[PDB]
Amino acid sequence: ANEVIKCKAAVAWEAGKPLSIEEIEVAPPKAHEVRIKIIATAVCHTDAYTLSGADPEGCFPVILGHEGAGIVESVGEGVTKLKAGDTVIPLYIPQCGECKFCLNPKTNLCQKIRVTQGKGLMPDGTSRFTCKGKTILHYMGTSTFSEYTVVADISVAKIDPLAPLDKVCLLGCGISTGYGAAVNTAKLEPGSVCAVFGLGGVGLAVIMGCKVAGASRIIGVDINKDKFARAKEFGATECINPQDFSKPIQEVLIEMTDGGVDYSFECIGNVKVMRAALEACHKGWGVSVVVGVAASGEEIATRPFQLVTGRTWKGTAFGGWKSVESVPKLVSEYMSKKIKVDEFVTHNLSFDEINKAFELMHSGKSIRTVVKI
Amino acid sequence: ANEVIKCKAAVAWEAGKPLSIEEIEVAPPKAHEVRIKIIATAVCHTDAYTLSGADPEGCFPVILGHEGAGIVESVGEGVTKLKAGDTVIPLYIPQCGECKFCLNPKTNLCQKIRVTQGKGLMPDGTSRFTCKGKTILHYMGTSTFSEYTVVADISVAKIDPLAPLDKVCLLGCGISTGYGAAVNTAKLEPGSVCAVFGLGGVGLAVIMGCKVAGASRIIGVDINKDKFARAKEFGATECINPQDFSKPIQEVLIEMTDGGVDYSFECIGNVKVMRAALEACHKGWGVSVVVGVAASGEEIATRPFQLVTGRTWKGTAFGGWKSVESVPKLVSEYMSKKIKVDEFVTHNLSFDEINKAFELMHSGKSIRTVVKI
Ligand SMILES: Nc1ncnc2c1ncn2[C@@H]1O[C@H](COP(=O)(O)OP(=O)(O)OC[C@H]2O[C@@H](O)[C@H](O)[C@@H]2O)[C@@H](O)[C@H]1O
Ligand SMILES: Nc1ncnc2c1ncn2[C@@H]1O[C@H](COP(=O)(O)OP(=O)(O)OC[C@H]2O[C@@H](O)[C@H](O)[C@@H]2O)[C@@H](O)[C@H]1O
Ligand SMILES: [K+]
Ligand SMILES: [K+]
Ligand SMILES: [Zn+2]
Ligand SMILES: [Zn+2]
Ligand SMILES: [Zn+2]
Ligand SMILES: [Zn+2]
Repeated sequence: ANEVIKCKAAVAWEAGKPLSIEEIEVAPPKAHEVRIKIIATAVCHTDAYTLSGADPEGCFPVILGHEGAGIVESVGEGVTKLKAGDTVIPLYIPQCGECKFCLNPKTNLCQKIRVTQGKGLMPDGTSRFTCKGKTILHYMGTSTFSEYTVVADISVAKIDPLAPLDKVCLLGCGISTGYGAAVNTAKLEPGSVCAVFGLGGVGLAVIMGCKVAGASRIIGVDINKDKFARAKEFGATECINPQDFSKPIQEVLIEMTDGGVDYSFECIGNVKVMRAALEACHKGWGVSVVVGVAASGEEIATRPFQLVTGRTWKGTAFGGWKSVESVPKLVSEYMSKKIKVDEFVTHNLSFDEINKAFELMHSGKSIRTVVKI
Repeated sequence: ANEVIKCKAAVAWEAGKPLSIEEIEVAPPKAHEVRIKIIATAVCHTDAYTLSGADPEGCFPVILGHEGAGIVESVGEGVTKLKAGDTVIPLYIPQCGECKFCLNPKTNLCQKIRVTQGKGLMPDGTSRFTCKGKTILHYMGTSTFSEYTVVADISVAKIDPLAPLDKVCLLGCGISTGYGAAVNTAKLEPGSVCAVFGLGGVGLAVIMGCKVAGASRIIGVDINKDKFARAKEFGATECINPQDFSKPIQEVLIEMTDGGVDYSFECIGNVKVMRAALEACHKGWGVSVVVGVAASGEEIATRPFQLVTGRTWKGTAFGGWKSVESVPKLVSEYMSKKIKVDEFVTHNLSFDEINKAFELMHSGKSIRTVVKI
């Protein structure tokens, strides 16, 4: 039978402190739950933002991490589509396939377990993690910063058994989000002129998507010129630094493109840049997609004239991919060389030095750091 | 040859004052211009906005009016598609069919004569109107508040010769804008759940379009309950007054539709209602279209979370209709009973009583007042 597992995990006891490598207990999977052995995980801005304690609904203690890949260790009662040994990727955006959202082709925002997940609990209202006599909360329904995690059975994508887990764990968030922003949300046409604000993993993934879509011109924008080289390798036709111009960035872009871009993507989470991205779009048909997540309370603004004269403001979550059915296909596209994943890995670390992954992010010297469990 | 015409026109000598019926002179049409005998014209909120003096672009003296219908009196050199006697509708949104906007299927914002039109001048940089020795400016390239006006040849739609001009003049702006917002900008699908903010002529046209598109639910919203009766006649399934609730209107709509509407349309020009219209949209796939024109300087705002979680913000100008080719089609749809026009006329006045149309508009007692020249 499925026994409690004693393993290692990176616990965040409180905000503003480095993660603590602890020995924890992981309970067996209950009905419709899946226990996964995490093989590799990466760190994302979102993990750091929750860890900083600036996130309103961020609670502690908690096991963070939402970019991972592993193998099913055991399944709970009623689970038949998955079994021990299956190669998988945990999903923070699930796909029950039955709610009004899953049934609507225009969205991927399954709401089946959103409430419990937001509270760091499994669908039944409890947590499977414990450490030193204390209950530890789940995070984004994945909690990949542990040798073993338990997730709702609708939060699992079964992928190619041959996929390199130390690479595809990145499809758990960043790459998929940016790529999907281009092909699912924007659905840009061949020849499109694009502008991408923010050249981190998300922005690079957007560029990658724009290239797959056949974009003619792809202008990368970042205040950190060190990000330009890789952006060009991904397909950016040119890059510009807002700091190099006295005029607002939207004015610069409008001048460069004789009117503005056909599509702009904000991959930073800065409301001021979001406005610039919208205003940088061409009159009549320009479309701007918000991909970055802004701090709570902050709002975007512009003059309605911008919309009346043809521009559209959109946003995306996990690139609009219906998770369970898309992630496996994304893995296959990587396996077949249609999209890149390896090029996103700039650093590799062992589980014990996971905190170094956070240092690297604050330093601005990394795209994605893969942590080997 | 074509001589100078001495006729009457409603001149706006200065901001904040009523219009004055004056004896003016209308010069003959120059190359690529068309002189039109106006038979009927209506008054629109935009005309009042400019007359008030609040319009940063408003210049005086000027002959306002952009909702009209008439007969071609004469044409200038180089004009062959039009001739004396043709039944027409002046267009504030022209269609040269050659600029980058006209060539793009995604917009109707022809820019060929925008500069001169914004200055109240014909394409050659001069005005065809004079009164008591003074130059009188054109307005929105149409100046329909005159027995005779001169417009650019690309600002003319030739229509069905049997069309009643005292009715189709309304297709010059209001009806076309609202109808188009639904079928062109929103492109709502059959069964869609919609909300229309503002039940004036524009909102009624939106409702009309939603019904043609096969919406399952059309919720009209207006603080003036006297507008509900006609809204229901146009197809509204129910009407609500924001004043009858203590919660923000978006919360009311969300609760009424189990999540929000599929499509919302703001037909008021109120930035606060614009935000509410967006937020009243369903998570994941809701789309809000701004149709009303907000006062200069004001801006719309919301939390980017609204977009990231699936909502889309759009806007429209003259319903997205490429003017020259669309208006004749709209007249034909009216003649065949596909769309309504007569139902928008609530009042009729003589030219000398034109100022009463403005009074009726501000009193909130009318939808559209048709002025017989
Ligand atoms: N004002 C700015 N203008 C242009 N670029 C900027 C600006 N401010 C920051 N940037 C650049 O934005 C980039 C952000 O990339 P990352 O921090 O590495 O984050 P990433 O993983 O790519 O995701 C970014 C955003 O998208 C969301 O999906 C994610 O949660 C975060 O909100 C960095 O290169 C940063 O220099
Ligand atoms: N806060 C509000 N909430 C709901 N309805 C409102 C509100 N404020 C005003 N209204 C209603 O909005 C309606 C506006 O209709 P009209 O004044 O008759 O204007 P209309 O011709 O329909 O055009 C409206 C708008 O569209 C624009 O493009 C046009 O220039 C104007 O900005 C009126 O019925 C008014 O009662
Ligand atoms: K598109
Ligand atoms: K649509
Ligand atoms: Zn679902
Ligand atoms: Zn993430
Ligand atoms: Zn044109
Ligand atoms: Zn108008």
